Amino acid sequence: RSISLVKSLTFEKERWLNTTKQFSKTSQELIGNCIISSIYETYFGHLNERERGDMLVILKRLLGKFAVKYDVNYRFIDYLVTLDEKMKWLECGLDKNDYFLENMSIVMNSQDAVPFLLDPSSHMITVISNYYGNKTVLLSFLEEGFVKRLENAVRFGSVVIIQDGEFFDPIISRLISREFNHAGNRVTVEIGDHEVDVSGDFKLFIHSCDPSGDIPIFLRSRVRLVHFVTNKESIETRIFDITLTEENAEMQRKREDLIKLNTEYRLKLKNLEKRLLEELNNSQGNMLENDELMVTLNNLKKEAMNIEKKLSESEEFFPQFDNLVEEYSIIGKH
Amino acid sequence: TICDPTNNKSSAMISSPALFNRCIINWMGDWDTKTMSQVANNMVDVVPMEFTDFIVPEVNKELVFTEPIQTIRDAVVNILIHFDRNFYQKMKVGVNPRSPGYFIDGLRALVKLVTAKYQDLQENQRFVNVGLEK
Amino acid sequence: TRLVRGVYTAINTGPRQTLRSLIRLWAYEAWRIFADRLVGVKEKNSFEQLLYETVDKYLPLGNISSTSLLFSGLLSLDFKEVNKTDLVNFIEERFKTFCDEELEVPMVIHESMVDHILRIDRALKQVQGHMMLIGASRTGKTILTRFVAWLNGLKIVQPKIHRHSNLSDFDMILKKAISDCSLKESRTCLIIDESNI
Amino acid sequence: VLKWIPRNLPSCLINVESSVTSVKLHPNLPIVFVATDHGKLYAFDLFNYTIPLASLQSHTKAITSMDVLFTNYTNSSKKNYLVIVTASKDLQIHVFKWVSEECKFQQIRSLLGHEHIVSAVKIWQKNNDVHIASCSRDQTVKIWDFHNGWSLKTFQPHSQWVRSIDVLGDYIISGSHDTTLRLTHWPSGNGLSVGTGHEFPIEKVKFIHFIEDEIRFRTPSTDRYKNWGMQYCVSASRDRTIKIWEIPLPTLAPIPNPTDSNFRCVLTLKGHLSWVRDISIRGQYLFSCADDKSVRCWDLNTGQCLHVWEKLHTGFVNCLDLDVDFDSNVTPRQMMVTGGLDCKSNVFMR
Amino acid sequence: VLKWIPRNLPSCLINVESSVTSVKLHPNLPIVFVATDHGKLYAFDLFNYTIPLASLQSHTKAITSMDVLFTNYTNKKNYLVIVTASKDLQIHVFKWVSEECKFQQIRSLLGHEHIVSAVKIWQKNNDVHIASCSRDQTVKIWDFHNGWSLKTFQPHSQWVRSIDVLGDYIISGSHDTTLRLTHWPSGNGLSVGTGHEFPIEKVKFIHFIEIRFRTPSTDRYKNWGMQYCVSASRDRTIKIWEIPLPTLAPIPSNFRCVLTLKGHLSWVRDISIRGQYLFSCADDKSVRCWDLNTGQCLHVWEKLHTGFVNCLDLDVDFDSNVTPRQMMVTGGLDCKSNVFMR
Ligand SMILES: Nc1ncnc2c1ncn2[C@@H]1O[C@H](COP(=O)(O)OP(=O)(O)O)[C@@H](O)[C@H]1O
Repeated sequence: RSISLVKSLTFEKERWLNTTKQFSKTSQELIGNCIISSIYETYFGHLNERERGDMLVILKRLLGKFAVKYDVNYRFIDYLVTLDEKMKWLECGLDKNDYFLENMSIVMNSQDAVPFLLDPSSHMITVISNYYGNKTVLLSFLEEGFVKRLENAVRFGSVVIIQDGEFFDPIISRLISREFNHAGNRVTVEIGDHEVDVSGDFKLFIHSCDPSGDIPIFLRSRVRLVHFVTNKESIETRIFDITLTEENAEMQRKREDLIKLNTEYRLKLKNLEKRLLEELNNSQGNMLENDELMVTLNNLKKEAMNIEKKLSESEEFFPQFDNLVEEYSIIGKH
Repeated sequence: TICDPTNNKSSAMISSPALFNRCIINWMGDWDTKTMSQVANNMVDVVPMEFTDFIVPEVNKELVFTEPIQTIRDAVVNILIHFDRNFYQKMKVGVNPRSPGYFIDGLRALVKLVTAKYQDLQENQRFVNVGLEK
Repeated sequence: TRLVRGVYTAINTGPRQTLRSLIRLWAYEAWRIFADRLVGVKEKNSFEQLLYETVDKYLPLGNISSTSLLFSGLLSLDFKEVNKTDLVNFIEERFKTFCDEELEVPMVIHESMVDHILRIDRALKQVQGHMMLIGASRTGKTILTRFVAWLNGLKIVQPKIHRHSNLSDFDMILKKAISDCSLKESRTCLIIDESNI
Repeated sequence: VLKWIPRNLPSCLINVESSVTSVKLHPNLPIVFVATDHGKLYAFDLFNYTIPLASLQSHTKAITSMDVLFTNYTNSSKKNYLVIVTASKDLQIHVFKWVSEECKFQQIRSLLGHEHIVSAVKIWQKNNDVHIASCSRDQTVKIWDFHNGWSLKTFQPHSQWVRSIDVLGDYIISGSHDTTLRLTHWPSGNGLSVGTGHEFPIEKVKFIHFIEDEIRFRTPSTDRYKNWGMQYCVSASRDRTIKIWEIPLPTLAPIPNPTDSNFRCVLTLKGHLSWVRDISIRGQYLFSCADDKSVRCWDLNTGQCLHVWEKLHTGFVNCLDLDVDFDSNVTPRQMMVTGGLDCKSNVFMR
Repeated sequence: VLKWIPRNLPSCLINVESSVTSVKLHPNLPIVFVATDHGKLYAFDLFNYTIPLASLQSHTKAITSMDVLFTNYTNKKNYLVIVTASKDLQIHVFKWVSEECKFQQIRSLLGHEHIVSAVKIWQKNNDVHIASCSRDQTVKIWDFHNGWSLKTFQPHSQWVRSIDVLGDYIISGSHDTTLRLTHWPSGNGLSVGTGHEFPIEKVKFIHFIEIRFRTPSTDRYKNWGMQYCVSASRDRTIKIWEIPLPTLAPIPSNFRCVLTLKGHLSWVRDISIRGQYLFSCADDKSVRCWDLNTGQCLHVWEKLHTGFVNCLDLDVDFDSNVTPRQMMVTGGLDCKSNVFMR
């Protein structure tokens, strides 16, 4: 029993040994990666791709001058975004573009500042509504009855999106600044003409679909402005998807199914590896002494082999779709 | 309280003699590099940054907004001030007052992120050690 | 004229004076009267050089830079110079009390804030004292003003100007503040932001 | 005995883990009780103070005030015990027994009913009746029965919230976040008089109790005031000032006097450089402290400083306690305790 | 106050997750810090000792030692510094914030190439230093404020298991049977000694206080500041040594054993001196108390731990900034810390 399990776990031994040897490099590069990520969230919300590239060049130069190491292969998405976030966001209707994904992570990790979303297509209204599913309120600065409905949303804790953000009403200023009275065991906010209990589950978004609008200084300086606009690759992806669904729908379905199933397989295998290390960690004794642990790790290895086998077998068909994609790059470019 | 002294209404508020000859004009302006340095020194004081080797960079005095660089924190503060300055310079915001909002928000975010990721680093390494030992 | 009156108050409500302290007070009030309106750093440097030259010409003292002259009535009974460290500690404690009682704002205290709080206090201790704060957003104008008004026991009035409102509401707000200042003897600090015009 | 003034130096320095919110001397034993800002209550021996006798985490937020009473219920023939009452920012008051044979804090019960932080709590006893009164940031003053553990009386003496109360017989005198004192008859809950004259919120208010001896402000001036039981009171505020007030006399529940509804400030004390945080009268002397790292000993006969403890603490001085010289059941010991911001308390003895 | 011996039973028992490798008593508050073999550091309140005040995962391997100093700045607020050295080749320096019951990391000291076996922290004027030694046979000195090394020296051919600091001197006890006195700010070795049969587990200066071995016998030693030290090893024996006087860096001269204490059945794991009494513990599951004047065992705590006692803590009696509280702490393999109060 013991020899068989350790022989099976030799793979994890090798991976673990490599990880602990890379620990030194991993710790050296942590501060630089954190600096890059914090700057990227703080400054790049309202920049295009080229501007982000330029600013990352400047920041890497500053990191070099002041002797702070960083991952030369740093990527914002890979560093901060995990599989669960990617899958849920795409399932809610998010575009597959890297630019939209980066902006999505930025707006979802705005824990302290009210996010202000510029989306000319009002796609993010749909995405956010699908994400929260229900208990989502759509108000507008441009309609009557705004104050009362916002008061109720505050009191009960619904997720509010206020449309037409260019018509910002300072009557809700205390929400933007988050200047609350911590009244003993309660937290309240002064809005309109009186004090309203903040449930604590209340979340606020401001949305505008009018680019180059007018955001006053008070709101502009206190919100995390994120632009959700299309680019080359989004247009080309949509054009190809239309081309493929019109020309050959069966390959469309097979491609989508393969992609979804492989991503789920990857997530399952990752979580299984995590469980293996946690189970071996909390042994309460030697592995031989704990026979239940031995059985558990054997079963986990069996599951891992099955998952990896399924992914490896399914992947063999995806180059067919690669060639099918290359067939229509002409339409994409033009 | 005036934020943009070049706006039409704010310019009227400043040049109107009814207000000019009675009020004390206090030019708050914006934060200079020394104020930014002090705020940063307060903010990153609680971040566990000193967990790696650090070699003091060789930089000119005009590139240092702090005391001479000895620690990683000094380098981080200088990097952040320089990046904010370069952001405003390259974004070309004219002669508008340099709002410190970006600097403040980035500092808070950096504190939170470094805390979380350092915790993850230590826990992962501990689990790996235990597995190999077992 | 303002400078004259400034000097008077410092002598009238201050401790026993020496010639050194007298000249330092004169320089402090010169900073408050003439230099607070200057914008660029070069102009401030030129003003400091001008103070040194003027003193040497007429009043032949230590360092009299803008941040070397911290006259305050917050830490003592008379109006006198104070130690930077003591004032920082006092401001931090009083600001924690202010957060507990009025509004929690997690802002960092630094030297520029100490200079600005002292000059704002000076302004709000004058008869018919009025001040206009010009600077970037989120630099601490409104909250610092509120904190000073709280220290001096003034009622803080912020007109609730919002969309779908007009001069009738603004007139009503001003009328209420005026009536309370007169008939109720309510010491009032009325904060008017440019966005409320 | 009552002529005693503390020495210029503490008899002992007692260290705690954070800011001291209040202190009280044990009325009979050489024990001091200290409540801090993290919800913790401590008991220290004054001869072996290097290790606490006991501690208890009772609340979860800062303790805002503590009062203590040693019961005197002779008729029942029951075991009399020290009751320690604390109130916190958790909108609660906790009532404990001091078990001297074990040196522990034994919780007796808890009192609920406030909507905000409690700013003061007081406990007093009649022949066989013990009451607990409190005032809080919800603007109400509430009196509970100690034994029964539920509210007896409620009233709202101020439009702003109440910061300090003191109780003498069947009256409560309350200072508030407003600048006005109010005197109310607590059994019926009818306000009687108000005292204006302060510029900033009130930190403390206390009755001035008569002494059987002569003292300027501790003796009645007429037969009416003598029979009433009160002539003066003292308050201190954030305007760096302590005022001695002459109490108006209602028509004797008492009837508000249409022409004598105002307090008369008879003496003003100045000399502190900051907010006055505590006051206490012993003999002819008024002892007080401020947010200026200092304590002062005032001569009540002339209204002057007699002695000053400068830089007694490295931070603000938060609390003083002396014994009661107007109660036959309390020995006026040569003891003083001061506690303050610097995570320290100083005990002056002999 | 000093003439105090703990009772037979502890006032408080504290259980932790695994074996206790080091324990230190908070110099001014009733708080005990416990560093275990899994890289974790706990802070317990002695009156609320079931759930720890704080629980920190600081290292990834076992903690081998730690030391504590409460700062005394002459200008700048004072606070408690905790120095923790582990098998990860790292020394982490933390600030204890009593206001939040948390370990706020100040920094880390790197540079040793093997397991760090001991640390010491002391202060001069407003300067704070950290000395340490490790299995790489090197003894290193860091400046607290700067965060990098100050001095380096090697006193032994075998690696140093423990050190102690007095004035500007260090006695280092080797993995060999020998012990060596070196001058701290130069690295100049001053004296050597042997007498043990097995590696030294502990060594420390004996400080003069107002006792047989705690006063200078000559004005030369009074001027020097030290005359005696104590050490113990795996030969089950505790040895009290006279320190020879150099040509007063000082120029070199052997340690002379002046009194031998015996009685343990196993390896000596801790030395601690309080006034007239020497407290120690061994790998025989016992703690014991000898008289420092006569060299006899006065009291024995048998079966205090079901495993081997790893460490003791008693207050300093040779510092004006330390209150000699009647409180002693013991900690050992069996996941237990026994605290004796009054
Ligand atoms: N010294 C400071 N430290 C941290 N944050 C600051 C500081 N000064 C200003 N801020 C930020 O600016 C805001 C407070 O300034 P405020 O008085 O609101 O400026 P204004 O109202 O004039 O825009 C808060 O959002 C705060 O985080």
